[PDB]
Amino acid sequence: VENATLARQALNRIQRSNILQSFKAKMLATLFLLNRTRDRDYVLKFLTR
Amino acid sequence: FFFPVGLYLPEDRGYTTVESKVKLNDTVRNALPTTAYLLNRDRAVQKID
Amino acid sequence: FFFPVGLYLPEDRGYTTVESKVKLNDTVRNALPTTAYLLNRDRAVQKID
Amino acid sequence: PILSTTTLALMETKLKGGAGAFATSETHFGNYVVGEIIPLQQSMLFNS
Amino acid sequence: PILSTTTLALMETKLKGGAGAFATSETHFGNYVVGEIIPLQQSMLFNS
Amino acid sequence: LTPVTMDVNYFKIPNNPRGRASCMLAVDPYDTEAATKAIYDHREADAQT
Repeated sequence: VENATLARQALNRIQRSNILQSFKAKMLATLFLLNRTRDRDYVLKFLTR
Repeated sequence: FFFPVGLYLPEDRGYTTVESKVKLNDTVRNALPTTAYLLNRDRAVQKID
Repeated sequence: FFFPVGLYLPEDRGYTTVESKVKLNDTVRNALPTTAYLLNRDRAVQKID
Repeated sequence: PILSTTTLALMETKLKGGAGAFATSETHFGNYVVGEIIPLQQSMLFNS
Repeated sequence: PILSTTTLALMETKLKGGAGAFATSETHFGNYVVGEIIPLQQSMLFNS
Repeated sequence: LTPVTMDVNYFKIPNNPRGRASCMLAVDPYDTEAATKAIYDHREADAQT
């Protein structure tokens, strides 16, 4: 959703690399968030997004 | 961005400001730094020489 | 503004109040100062000799 | 300038340090660090 | 008086200090810093 | 290339890697001789260092 607007052809290599970097960052960030963080703003923003 | 590598600070005006926090063993290989350390896109250390 | 340079504190009354924070290597250039450092318009270090 | 260091020790101290440590410019005998002036490395990482 | 030092070591000690660290004077065996009585350096730059 | 004993404090601030600032908002307009003197005349002091 945060990189759907720039790719307008077949995925150029740099875009795929960006996808992979975001994959690794978001995967490490998201694992078990409810057990990890318990403040209202983060949970509400996560569910809304 | 720019960054220096291989510099040599003056010895007669030598000084330390982290003595309580870090310590290095006595070896000239440490005394005259021939390499530099920098940060990758992800927070990982890179080693240029 | 006024600021001093080249001053000699008495040795027979010497003292330190920053020993846990900073440590200067043994060299007479550090022991007897002949330089002063001041700030420019921008918060950067300048040297007077 | 970008966060650079001439020995692994100071780099490890920078990693162990909390938020806001990257702006510091500590030095040693013949080893030193140059801290980033814009806090780019902390601000960029947060948004993945 | 204006913030001045006889050795870069105490200057680097001052640069890492928190808010208002410039005001306090410090001395060593044969080196010293004199703090600026007016907090001009913090106040002026604080405006951005 | 850069000499071994370069003053490292030059690198701790936003600066020009050439070692001598050449920002053209400082020079007088259309004074080509003044601008080239600012850039290349090493018998007159640089700005900001």
